[PDB]
Amino acid sequence: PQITLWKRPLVTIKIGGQLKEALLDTGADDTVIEEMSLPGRWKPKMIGGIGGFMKVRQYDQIIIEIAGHKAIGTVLVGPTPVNIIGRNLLTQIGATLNF
Amino acid sequence: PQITLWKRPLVTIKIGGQLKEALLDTGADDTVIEEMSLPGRWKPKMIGGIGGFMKVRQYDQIIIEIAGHKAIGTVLVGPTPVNIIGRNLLTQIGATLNF
Ligand SMILES: COc1ccc(S(=O)(=O)N(CC(C)C)C[C@@H](O)[C@H](Cc2ccccc2)NC(=O)O[C@H]2CO[C@H]3O[C@@H]4OCC[C@@H]4[C@H]32)cc1
Ligand SMILES: [Cl-]
Ligand SMILES: [Cl-]
Ligand SMILES: [Cl-]
Ligand SMILES: [Cl-]
Ligand SMILES: [Cl-]
Ligand code: NA
Repeated sequence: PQITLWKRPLVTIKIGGQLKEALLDTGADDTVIEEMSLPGRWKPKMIGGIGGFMKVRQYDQIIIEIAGHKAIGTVLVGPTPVNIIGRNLLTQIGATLNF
Repeated sequence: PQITLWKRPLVTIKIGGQLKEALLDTGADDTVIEEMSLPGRWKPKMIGGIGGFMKVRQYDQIIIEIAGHKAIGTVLVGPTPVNIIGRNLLTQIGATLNF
């Protein structure tokens, strides 16, 4: 698809068997999802943002569908105000910016 | 152009007679620029994201040149860790997300 930006670029994702809404966010290096349970071990990460920093849980090699496209990669979990699909997974679904 | 997302999608902008580097950011409703003077009236605003909120000055009807493409809109000025071109101006240069 070709997604214009008059509204927020929200899509459905599927992660841990669950459907969620998320933003497709070219200004995000990484993918950040609201508190949820994921399998396996996690590693610490601090991320930056507008407002300051946030600690998250880093889970690697997580299966995630984004707008019907399959990705497998790193998901940061924490108390984010919005679920964000960052460049680590936007590249896996073949997304580009065009003008 | 077509801009891939392997790296941050940074472009040169011209604002207030100054050249700056800025991130093309589909996850940002608003354009947010590091502290600078702009002409005309402003009003305070609070904007929110990964780490809470940041206070900014809202300037309306500001012309910008984004990678060669002129647009006009609202610009928020404050201590942003990164200069960000948000959807309010991305729409005006015809930017879309494609996959
Ligand atoms: C109303 O209008 C607004 C309101 C909010 C924002 S925002 O900057 O808070 N943001 C909203 C989004 C969280 C829903 C836009 C994002 O694209 C920011 C834009 C952003 C970039 C850098 C710093 C501050 C903000 N990215 C961001 O927070 O990314 C996080 C996740 O990945 C990491 O990559 C980034 O680069 C490393 C740190 C951040 C980390 C912008 C305009
Ligand atoms: Cl980015
Ligand atoms: Cl990844
Ligand atoms: Cl957005
Ligand atoms: Cl505007
Ligand atoms: Cl359009
Ligand atoms: Na003005």
